[PDB]
Amino acid sequence: SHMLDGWVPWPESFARRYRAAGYWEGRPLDRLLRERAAADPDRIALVDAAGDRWTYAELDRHADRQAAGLRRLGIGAGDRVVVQLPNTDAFVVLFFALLRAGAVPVLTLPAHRESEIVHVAETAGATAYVIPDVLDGFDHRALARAARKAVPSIEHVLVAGEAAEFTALADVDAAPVPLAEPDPGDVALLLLSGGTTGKPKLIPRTHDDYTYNVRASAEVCGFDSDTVYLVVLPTAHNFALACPGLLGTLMVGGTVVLAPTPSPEDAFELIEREKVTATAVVPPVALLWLDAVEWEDADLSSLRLLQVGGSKLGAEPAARVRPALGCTLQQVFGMAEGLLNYTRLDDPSDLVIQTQGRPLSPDDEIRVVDEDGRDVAPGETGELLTRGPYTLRGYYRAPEHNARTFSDDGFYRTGDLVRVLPSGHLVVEGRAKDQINRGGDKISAEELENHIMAHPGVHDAAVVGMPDATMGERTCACLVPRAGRSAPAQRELAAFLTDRGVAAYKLPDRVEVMDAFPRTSVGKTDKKELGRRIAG
Ligand SMILES: Nc1ncnc2c1ncn2[C@@H]1O[C@H](COP(=O)(O)O)[C@@H](O)[C@H]1O
Ligand SMILES: O=C(O)c1ccccc1O
Repeated sequence: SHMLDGWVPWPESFARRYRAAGYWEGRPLDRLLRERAAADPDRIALVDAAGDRWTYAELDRHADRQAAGLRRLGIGAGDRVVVQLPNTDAFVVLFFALLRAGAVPVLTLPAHRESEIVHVAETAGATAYVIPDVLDGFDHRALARAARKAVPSIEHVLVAGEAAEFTALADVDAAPVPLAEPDPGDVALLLLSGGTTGKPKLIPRTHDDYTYNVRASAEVCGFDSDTVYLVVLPTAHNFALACPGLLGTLMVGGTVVLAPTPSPEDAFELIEREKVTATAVVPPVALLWLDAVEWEDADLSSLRLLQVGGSKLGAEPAARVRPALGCTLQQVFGMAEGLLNYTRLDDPSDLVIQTQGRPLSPDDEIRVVDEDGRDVAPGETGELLTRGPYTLRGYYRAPEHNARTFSDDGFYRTGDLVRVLPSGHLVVEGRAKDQINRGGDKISAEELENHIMAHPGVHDAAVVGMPDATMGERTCACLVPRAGRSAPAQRELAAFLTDRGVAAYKLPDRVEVMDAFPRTSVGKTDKKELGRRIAG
């Protein structure tokens, strides 16, 4: 019996093995804060960008008070709550408050707009939505009004800021009350993945598997009480939340420092001010920092570990991390779906430079298969399939996609092309899935194509990635105009998509108009050949 329907538990035989091996320790996710605050109440747990500071005991207490306030609003056992918050202390307190109230956080990113927010709120049956007031020039309260009109289940809107007609998140506060613990085998939170289909996909992560994700990651990355971790990616990004991220920092009793942006202006100042020892970035930010040290005078000497993931960091900039930034590079090839690959901190520099790591868990199982589904010869390139103690067995409430995406024996088809080396380290070679990786941001081609085809000048759309030296990939929208109509150019299409509620990282970089798309002999649109026609 599980508190949530719509997800796919592990087979009992696997669950027994993972419990027996010590992976699944049977503790709710919120206990990592409860346990740390009991052992080290007066250690500094959290610093925000302004320099305000909270101890473990203060964070634990505030989470209890906000959990009690949430229950007063009717937000509790099993309710899904969409969270869209910046890198501020509000998110950290609310994350644990929701867990302790029994609610299931549905984590979205500040960039997400009406299309993504409405879909995930509709899918999850969310009863509440948590937003800032204004962030990076955008009034999320307007977006909350749109989401409520489209999703009747949303009863409460909690605002980190000026609440307007809604509820101020700060007022969600009450005297702590005894709350029952959740079953550790139940879903603790839902993550978002760009995915490959027409709608974003939600990833259920259980208390046991996410705690293991956090704990094992902290071990591999040498996180402990003298770690000062800078949250540069969004707090809701799996990489910065749990790999080991802020949760791993709190679990071991280090200090979490929240960066408001990844710019050197903000990040370098915080690294010097707070003596940051570890952080995690995507390659475009790594390149920016590697450049910026040549004209910034910040003292970054405290930095010991720079994790780089989300897309493949090239060997040439990888080699520059130690000379330029004075720290150890760790390549991380991970996914919200589960499987994490890490270079080890004392790997030879050759493997840190040239590979994307090896799996976190001894019981991470990996297969590399050809087009016919057969295992490749050792060292050959094929598609990575994986199964393990923190990799999902299905997306949330997506049975049709699950039937296509997981093999019969439960292997998740990642859509990544990889080689496995004799040491077990992986090299990322490309992608099989129809999803563009734009500076770390994942763009489902099918979803974007459906949005674009809603434009009155478009009959058909095919979204193709184009290589980019610093972004990895950019997005080209190939358009067949509607009969007797002119297709839009890039700027009009961008405006149409933004008004439609499409996140800004999905706006096509380039538009190419054409009377027809190349097709295979099936005949699906041949995006291999579209890439060539784009290039001439
Ligand atoms: N170090 C890395 N190198 C290459 N690709 C990566 C890396 N880290 C993450 N990814 C990509 O990000 C995907 C996971 O993100 P998502 O599908 O949004 O959960 C992987 O399947 C890869 O395509
Ligand atoms: O989703 C990702 O891109 C990712 C990258 C590195 C580590 C964990 C992750 O979820």
